[PDB]
Amino acid sequence: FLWGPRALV
Amino acid sequence: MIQRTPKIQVYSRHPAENGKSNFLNCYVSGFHPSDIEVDLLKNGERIEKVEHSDLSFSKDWSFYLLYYTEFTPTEKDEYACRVNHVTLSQPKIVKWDRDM
Amino acid sequence: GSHSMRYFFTSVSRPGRGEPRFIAVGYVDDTQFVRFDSDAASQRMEPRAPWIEQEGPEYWDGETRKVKAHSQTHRVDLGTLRGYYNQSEAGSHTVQRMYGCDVGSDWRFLRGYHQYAYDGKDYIALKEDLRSWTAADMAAQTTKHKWEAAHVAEQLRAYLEGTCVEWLRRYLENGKETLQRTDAPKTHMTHHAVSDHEATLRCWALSFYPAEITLTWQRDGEDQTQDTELVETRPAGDGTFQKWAAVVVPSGQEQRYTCHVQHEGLPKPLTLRWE
Repeated sequence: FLWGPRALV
Repeated sequence: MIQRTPKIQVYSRHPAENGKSNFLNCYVSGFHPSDIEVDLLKNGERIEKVEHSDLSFSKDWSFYLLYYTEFTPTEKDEYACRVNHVTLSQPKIVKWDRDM
Repeated sequence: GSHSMRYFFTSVSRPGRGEPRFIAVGYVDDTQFVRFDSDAASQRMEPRAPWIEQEGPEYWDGETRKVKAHSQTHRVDLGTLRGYYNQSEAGSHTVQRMYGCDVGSDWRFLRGYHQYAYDGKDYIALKEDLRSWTAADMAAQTTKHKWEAAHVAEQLRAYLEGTCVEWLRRYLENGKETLQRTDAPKTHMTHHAVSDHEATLRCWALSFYPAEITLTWQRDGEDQTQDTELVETRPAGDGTFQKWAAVVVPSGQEQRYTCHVQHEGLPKPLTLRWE
């Protein structure tokens, strides 16, 4: 089950 | 960029036994970048239907892939693995030794 | 009886040849259960283990949506990173991401990870306390400060200690006929004369799972790592792994050497000696 939120570098 | 040469191992899934079906594996690991060319050879000729695992990598970020194909070893049929990578000036050929 | 769930993501730019190649794979211990290849025809998270096929349509649409979003995020990252490093758009670059959780024998949270690398080197990584970040170079500082501002660590900590653990637990339960096994290696030793005064002793470990294992040679109980040819643990292709260790010894002195095998599936470590 993947981590949802997106975190841009 | 940081580059790494692939480690190469050519072996069979199960212990070799002429006449019985098996799987010939070529495991390449510890390389970087990911672009790599791998061929399983039969008496020098590129083998037809060869499958491979999905690209993954180890703790040090280096990639590893498993190329394989079902086969029936014989007493006089020679197999090997031909690998080419940016770190290799020429494709590296590794012969299958049933005792390794 | 330790276990883990881990996701590995790779994005490689292909200048002048379209969007970056994006490959993602999910694992429980050493068993892959899902995959996505931006270059494949399905364009969906695909199952790779029997027990995951149990998941319904909602699961697959959800995972697909998220894996695709991960893809987009890394596409953007690649361009951002070139700027950070003042690089041209001419070369190919790689972005890799790895994150997951480990649970103990009781299946309770043990630890969490979330690492990021650029062109094969550490870029940024979440510290073990799941509260702070370790950024290698100056360029990674910007990401560190941005992520701190947005509470990325807090978001990840909630996932790693909670969501990751519960789903890992669910998977271990749904795959209880294979996933929980600890197959000890089948071992044996070969002997081959190298010459009239030296022989090779090879110690084999086959059909084991998980891949983690230790094979060492000792002489009179002394570690002989430096004299050993130890190959990297290899996948047999059937869900088990293989490995071997070899040492060349003076003919007639074989009895002084012992091969030691340590593995989670073994109730007691093995000590083999040529006979």
